[PDB]
Amino acid sequence: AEHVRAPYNGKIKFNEDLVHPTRTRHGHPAFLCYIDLSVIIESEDIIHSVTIPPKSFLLVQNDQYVESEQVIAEIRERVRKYI
Amino acid sequence: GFELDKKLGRPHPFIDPTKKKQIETTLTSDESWWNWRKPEKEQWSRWQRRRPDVETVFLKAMAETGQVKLYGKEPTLTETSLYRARRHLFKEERLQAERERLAKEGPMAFYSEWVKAWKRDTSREAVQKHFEETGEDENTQLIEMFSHQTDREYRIMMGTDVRIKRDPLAMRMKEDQIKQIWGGDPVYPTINYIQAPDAVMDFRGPDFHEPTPNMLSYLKENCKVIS
Amino acid sequence: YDDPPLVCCFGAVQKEFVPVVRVHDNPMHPDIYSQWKMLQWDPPEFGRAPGGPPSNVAISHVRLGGRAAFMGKVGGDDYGEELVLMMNKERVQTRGVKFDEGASTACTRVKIKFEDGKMKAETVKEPPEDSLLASELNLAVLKEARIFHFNSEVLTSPTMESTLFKAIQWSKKFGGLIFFDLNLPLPLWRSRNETRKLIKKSWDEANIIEVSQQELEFLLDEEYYERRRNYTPQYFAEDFEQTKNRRDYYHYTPEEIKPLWHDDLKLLVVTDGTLRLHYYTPKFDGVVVGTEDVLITPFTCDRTGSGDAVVAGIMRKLTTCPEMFEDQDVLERQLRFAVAAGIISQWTIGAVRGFPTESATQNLKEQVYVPSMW
Amino acid sequence: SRNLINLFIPFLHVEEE
Amino acid sequence: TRTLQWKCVESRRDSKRLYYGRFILSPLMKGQADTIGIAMRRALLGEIEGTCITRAKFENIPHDYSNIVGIQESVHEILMNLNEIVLKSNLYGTRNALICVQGPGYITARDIILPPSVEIVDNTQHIATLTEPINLCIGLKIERNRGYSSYPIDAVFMPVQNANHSIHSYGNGNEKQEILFIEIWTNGSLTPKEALHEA
Amino acid sequence: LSLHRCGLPREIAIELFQTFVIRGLIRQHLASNIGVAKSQIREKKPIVWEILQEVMQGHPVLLNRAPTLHRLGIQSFQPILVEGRTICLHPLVCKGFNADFDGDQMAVHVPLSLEAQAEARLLMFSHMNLLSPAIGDPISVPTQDMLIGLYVLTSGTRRGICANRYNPCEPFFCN
Amino acid sequence: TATSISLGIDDLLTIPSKGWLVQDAEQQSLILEKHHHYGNVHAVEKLRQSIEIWYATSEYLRQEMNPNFRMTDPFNPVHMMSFSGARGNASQVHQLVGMRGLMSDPQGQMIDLPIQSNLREGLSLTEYIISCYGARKGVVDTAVRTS
Amino acid sequence: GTSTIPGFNQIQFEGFYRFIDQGLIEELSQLVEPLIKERDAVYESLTYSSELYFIGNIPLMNSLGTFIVNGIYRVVINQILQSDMNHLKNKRIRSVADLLQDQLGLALALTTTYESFFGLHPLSQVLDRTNPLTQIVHGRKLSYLGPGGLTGRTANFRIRDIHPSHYGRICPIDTSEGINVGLIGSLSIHARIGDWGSLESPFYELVEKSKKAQIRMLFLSPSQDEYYMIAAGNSLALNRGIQEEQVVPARYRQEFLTIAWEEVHLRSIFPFQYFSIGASLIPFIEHNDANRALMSSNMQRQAVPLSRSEKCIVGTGLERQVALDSGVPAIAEHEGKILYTDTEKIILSGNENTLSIPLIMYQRSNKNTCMHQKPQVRRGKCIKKGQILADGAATVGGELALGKNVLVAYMPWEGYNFEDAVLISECLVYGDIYTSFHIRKYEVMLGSWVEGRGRVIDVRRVYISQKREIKVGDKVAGRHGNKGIISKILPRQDMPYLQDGRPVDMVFNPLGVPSRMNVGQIFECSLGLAGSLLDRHYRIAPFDERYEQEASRKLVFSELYEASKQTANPWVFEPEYPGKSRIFDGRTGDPFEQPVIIGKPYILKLIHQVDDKIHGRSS
Amino acid sequence: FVREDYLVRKLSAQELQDLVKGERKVPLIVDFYATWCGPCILMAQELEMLAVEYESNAMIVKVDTDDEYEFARDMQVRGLPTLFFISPDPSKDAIRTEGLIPLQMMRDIIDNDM
RNA sequence: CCGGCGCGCG
Ligand SMILES: [Mg+2]
Repeated sequence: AEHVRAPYNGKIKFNEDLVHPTRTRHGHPAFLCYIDLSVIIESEDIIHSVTIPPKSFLLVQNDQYVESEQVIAEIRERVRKYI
Repeated sequence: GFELDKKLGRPHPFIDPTKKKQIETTLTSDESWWNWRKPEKEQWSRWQRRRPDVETVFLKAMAETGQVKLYGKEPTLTETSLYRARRHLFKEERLQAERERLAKEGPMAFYSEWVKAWKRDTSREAVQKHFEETGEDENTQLIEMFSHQTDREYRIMMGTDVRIKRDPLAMRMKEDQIKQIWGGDPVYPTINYIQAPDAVMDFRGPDFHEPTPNMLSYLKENCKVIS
Repeated sequence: YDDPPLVCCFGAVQKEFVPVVRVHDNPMHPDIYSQWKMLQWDPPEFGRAPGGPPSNVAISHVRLGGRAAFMGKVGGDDYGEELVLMMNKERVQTRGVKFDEGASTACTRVKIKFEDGKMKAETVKEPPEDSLLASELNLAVLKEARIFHFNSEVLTSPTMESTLFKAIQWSKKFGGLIFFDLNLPLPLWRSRNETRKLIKKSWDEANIIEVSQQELEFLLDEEYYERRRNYTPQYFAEDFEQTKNRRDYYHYTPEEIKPLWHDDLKLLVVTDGTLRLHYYTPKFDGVVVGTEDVLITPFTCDRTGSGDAVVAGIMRKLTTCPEMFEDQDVLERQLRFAVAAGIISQWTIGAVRGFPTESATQNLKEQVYVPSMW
Repeated sequence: SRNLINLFIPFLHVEEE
Repeated sequence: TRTLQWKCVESRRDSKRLYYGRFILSPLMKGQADTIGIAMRRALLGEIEGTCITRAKFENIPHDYSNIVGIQESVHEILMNLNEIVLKSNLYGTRNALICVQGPGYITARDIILPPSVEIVDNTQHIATLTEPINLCIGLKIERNRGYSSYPIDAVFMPVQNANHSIHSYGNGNEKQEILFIEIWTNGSLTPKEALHEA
Repeated sequence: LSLHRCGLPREIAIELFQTFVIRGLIRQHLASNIGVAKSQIREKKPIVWEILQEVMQGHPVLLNRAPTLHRLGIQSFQPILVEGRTICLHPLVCKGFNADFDGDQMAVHVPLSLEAQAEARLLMFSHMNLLSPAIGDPISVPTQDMLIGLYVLTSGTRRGICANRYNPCEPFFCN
Repeated sequence: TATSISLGIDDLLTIPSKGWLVQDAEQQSLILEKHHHYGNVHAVEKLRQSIEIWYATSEYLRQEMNPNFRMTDPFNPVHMMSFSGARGNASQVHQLVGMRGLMSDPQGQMIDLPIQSNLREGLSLTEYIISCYGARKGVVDTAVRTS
Repeated sequence: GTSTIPGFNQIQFEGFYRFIDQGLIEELSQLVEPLIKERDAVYESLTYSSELYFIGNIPLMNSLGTFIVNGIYRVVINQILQSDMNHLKNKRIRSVADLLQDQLGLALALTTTYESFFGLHPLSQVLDRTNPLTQIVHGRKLSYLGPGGLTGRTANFRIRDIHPSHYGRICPIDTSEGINVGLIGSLSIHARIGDWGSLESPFYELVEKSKKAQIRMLFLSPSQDEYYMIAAGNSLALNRGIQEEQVVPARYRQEFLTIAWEEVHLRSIFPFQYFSIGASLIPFIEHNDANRALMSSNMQRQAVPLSRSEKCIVGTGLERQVALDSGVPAIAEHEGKILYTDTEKIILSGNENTLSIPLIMYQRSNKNTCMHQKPQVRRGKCIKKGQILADGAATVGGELALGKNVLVAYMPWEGYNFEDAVLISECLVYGDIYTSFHIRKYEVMLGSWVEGRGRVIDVRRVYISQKREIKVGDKVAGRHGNKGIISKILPRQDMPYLQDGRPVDMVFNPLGVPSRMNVGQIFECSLGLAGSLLDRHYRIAPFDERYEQEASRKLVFSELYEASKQTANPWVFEPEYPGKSRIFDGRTGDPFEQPVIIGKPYILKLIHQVDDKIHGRSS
Repeated sequence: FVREDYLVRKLSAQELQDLVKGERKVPLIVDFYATWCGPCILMAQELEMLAVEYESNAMIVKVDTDDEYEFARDMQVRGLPTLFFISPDPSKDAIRTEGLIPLQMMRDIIDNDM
């Protein structure tokens, strides 16, 4: 499991209708990606594009602000827990 | 301005201010999921202060002297990394400037910085006049001036040794500048740690247990072993 | 006049000697002093941030980057010279110190009597610390000093009372501010009314007053606030935060402070150790939330001199930030500095030995608080 | 050898009074 | 008068057995200062000879790890004190001295009967203290040597405690001259100037 | 040390080569019999060491570390007399022995017969055992300090922005 | 010897973005702990988040450790001691300049607390105790690797 | 042990007294003091025992916690066995009280069986008297072996592991090396043995307003350790809220959490709570990998007392406790005044009571190490009961002193520090810096030089002293797991020297730090240099980063700058590269290209050395 | 068989009253202390040393202010640590010293004033 | 010149 990280500070721009809502193993809302989704980061100087491979979890939302080196997507026994 | 400082390598912003745009408006926490919301109150972190280092102090010093100019008053981590990459060139420039100053002023004017008891004029013209009226050349006057230097001053002047080549910026750095390398005074006072090298440990002090009684004397005191 | 502005500490110069003494119900072993450190991390409430002589405040103020002068009298013996040397090595101005060749420093002559079947003592000859005359004052120091600081210990001596009031007139003439740091000694805890009558004049002569929570509650009403602290609702709490049984940090209303308020009072600070700093001004009032950690160093912690550090930090910020008296946010931001200074001062054995420097105090303030609170 | 000796001769120099 | 001069720019006697001296030598051609400095340092640290006690003879001692009644220090402590005595002599050979005193009192380095060719540097150096009037006769052996080594005494013959030197640019590169400083620490058996000349 | 040499303590050497030293003493008429030669050896006479040094020339020894995991755990070297009480070992043969100098010890053996000496000289010396039998990589390759020295030596010039402060808009040697 | 490589406290170079990345991981752990208390996530979701977010942060520091050394301090003594292949690997250097990451309890499971400090910064008392888990494993596993 | 570190022998002392109290009566279902003195029992090989009235002889325990049988010091160590099987709440600890009382059960079914118990029982061991550190740590060992206990083959693999119930009771670092790893434990500094055979550690109770709570320090058995939320963090954190909802790491139910302060019951506040004596003598231990901490503790137990001892510039503050509890120094048993002092004795008089205290002079240990004592007081000095009177071997001024402070550089030097070799200077040899006395015993005129060569010092049994200066092949080590063999000795003119001209005494390989991951030695060497110039000593408790980030760095860097400024030595602190300085080649006078970390660390000399390992055989 | 670790005895107000009323041959030194007071630890050690110094030539006693608060207030005690040096001659007047005074100061007071 | 037990080193 490799993590896609934001390469620049900017505004995340993608269409949320091409992704399927899900729930991560950490309990967070996310978008499941099954296609060649294109994500646009509107950086300070130049608008940049990040390609998200399919079968991957997109953890950010559209129009969200991201920082550099911040994880934006994730690609991809029995234990008893007591409360 | 730009497009020439960038070509020449002169100090310039990484991003051209004219060719710069804002990042519009982002989610306002009312159109965001719970896990992506900025917390209402600032959270204590233990990483909320920038770590002090040599690079920040030196970059601030060279920004004060005008050797380099930074984007703001406090150098960023990018600028600190760039200085760490290119720090030998600036030290070489400082050393070359010191060499030129020594060649221009002369040994008497240059080395009088570390001889404070020397009150005579150290200019080349004054040295020439002293030679004319006394017959003592520049070398004799230089030997005489070094005869008033103290051992502390001589040891400080060893940074000008041709084999040591101490940074001139570090030589003239003041205490308030140097203390910022490690971040200033420790919050826990060092006086708690300090002990005299000749100190004898007082075993009746507050940090020691009660004196250990003799086992036989302790047994007899409780009236359990007869004489 | 050189910067930072000078402050003057008036009173007795003593080594240690916490004045505030009351009865505590949790005594340790009478002989094994190795157990007495447990009362440093579980202190009596009145001894949470103890104060001391004005010399402690002067030394702490100088260590925090300020300039201070001490006004008082010592004997001409070895002890007086040693005290003056200790104050000099800390860069406290000594020109206001008067020497008495015929007096024994920190020594008082008393006569033991047996009135009504109980042993008692009465003063025969006052010590030189309590024997400073108005003719022995230093007029240059009183002219230069921007804050005049004193404790209620001088009110236990008539000579020092008269000298103190003359010095207050002189300081007010030249434009200085009067800092009354109460620090009630053992006699002044006997009853509320006599202490109020004894301190009324000095209280009304002061622009800045610092009292502990215990001192303020004793001066207003001890039983009322004790009852208010012990109150517990019978059926349910009035709000959720009252269900947590947290420590009481009650903030006194200015209406409750009204009996102790007067016209020349610019700032009143009530300190619950370093945990709470209740401040009152003619325009506003509030509380600065602080903290403490003496359990971080259980074997070197000592609370002696903590209140001196807090008062010295208050004076240090007041002399350089005149906007403190008029801006609430600035006042809280600068009082956090005094909170940090008091916190560090609890980490060392000995009051003078453990007084923090300005660099360490600022470092701890920036470490403890979030950056938006600096 | 001669250059070394010439380098260490001056330390034994004395001056006229 | 001379174009190249040397002078003592500082002389200091911190104690009776620790002398200090700093010397200058300018102007030197480039590269000469390094050669002079390294050779002078090695000569000062390795080539200068000293004199010290190397053998002490007792009479009523089973072994050097025993005590004497009436003397506070044991035989080992006495030998250690004897090893710290600083002597001066210009001659070679195994000279012998004598300690022949009666107590009580303090036995200092001025109680040693020396041959005329040997001198004491520090009169106040301690050997032993006598609490009662017991006889004490010790025969010593002294020779001049280099480096380091009847009970044998581990003698350290080097009289120069430490040395240092520095090289500084003289000025404008007309001939790129240099200035040499030399610092010498001795134990008082010879002055730093004497050490420089001997080196 | 050379790659084919080791340092032997004087006591170990005189113990191991005792019979050869006895023969050397008797051969040059410096000992009347075996008993006199043994007495001379026991007294540590200065002439015993000359004969020991003479007879150790050309006579190999076998060194061996404790956990012999492969055949390079025992190797043959030419012993020389070194001062002290320790065995001097070449730095380049430590990897084969898996040895470091923090307390390790080694055993020494002397081949007696001529066939054993020939075997040790022609099969077990380190200069014909430069390759490991497991896969064939070299075993006496410079490591650690030598590797850092070579890396620093062959680390070339500073180039580009690490060499010049500004955009640039060296001696020539015959041999 | 002529170059005389050495090793000081300053040479132990942490990458410039550790404080940024540790702060982000702390912010995400603080938010999820509150919502776990709210009943918005269950225990396994909280247990997985803390382990994986701090393992990803630890692994990212190790990846960027070498490019930081290569571009900004090529002649750093720590970098030269391992890039040349002389002594030490990237994992051991990460323990000195990055973060020790996560440890494991004896019965397989991972401890739900990261060691976010390196050996140059100084382990906390809690972190030092947790790091003793792997110290015991190494000595015990030695007694079975040989036998 | 509520407010101070308890006596390291208090467990043995309390156990023996309990055996005398109830163990004798519980088994008999009247003792007289021994006729032979404790010194006489060992001098002529007897057993220090007292008579029971004539049923038999009961051995007596020394105030240091060791028995004497046949003139041999013996220690009875504790055992762990079954009372989650590895939980400490299902265990019990058997002290000397249980072992001595149990033998009384066999004895009554005395003199012979007690004699055979110390000789033969595995839990009874010969006291290690190499140095004062070994004397005390031997008695605090915990073993799973012994009768009724598991064998190494019997040992389960889930055992030998660290259990969370061990925190504060069993040191997680200290363990035996080899097949017995994880089966030989060690008690913590503040650990105590409870009334149910369980180990207890003190914790500070945080309780609500309405509670008296006269003493807030209370000991937890491991059974009740689970059900408390114990925090180890501090309360130096504030945001716009209030202090109670600040989060800190905590322990609860065998796992680690991060909860608010208002949910914390107990606090761990003692600095040395979780470690044993060996691990508590390592300064800056939090910067060393725990793997080397185990080896560092073992190495400190092999240090040889030197003929002359000196205190460490940098320590932890536990050296004074070790010296007091070892019995090596002389401790006053009565207040009074000093009247006479010499090598053989010290005379103390107080309250019409005059006592004479004999002093040990060149005696032999079980490990062939010399013991010696020198007065620490002068005539006319007032003394409290329990204050030091004289200094023993490896003890200076009432502190443990196992090594020396020497000038050290960390650089490669021509392969003579390859791997783990150490290059030293001749000054350490002719200065007698690392010279130690060693005495053997063999079952001849006194003061004769036999030819094992040495001087005969005592005849009763022949004792031969051997003065051993440092040599090539000797082992030296620091307190951070940094061991090494001396491979080369150079003249002082050949060693690298500093910018003040002083040559260094040892040269260490810098390559040994990254692979071994012990950064604490770099911290100690830099601070040792600063203390020597400032005439300061430092006793620093571990984990100083609890106060602030990089607390050790701030302390070392600021003290380095203070020494540089006060002594006018700009090379001591370099702004360009703090802690490092350019040094010069002693052979050429040319500087080395890179700055070198230098300092004055504390280096020990270990028992493992040549003259005891060189062997040769012909036939 | 076992010597006591502390020579300074703790007295009540009534016991101190009886001691002062009764005939005295040696100077009497009265210490006022509280276990919650930090400076009182150092004073406790200093007075133990002083008691060791003056074996039978002086009497050192201590009064806890947590048990005799009213008695301490009556005797003009304004803080801690506070020492009272009472001369054996009833004609003379006692001396009260406030603060952590040096041991030499106590020796001087006892020698030249009691 | 034989075996057990304990402690260590690589
Ligand atoms: Mg090894």
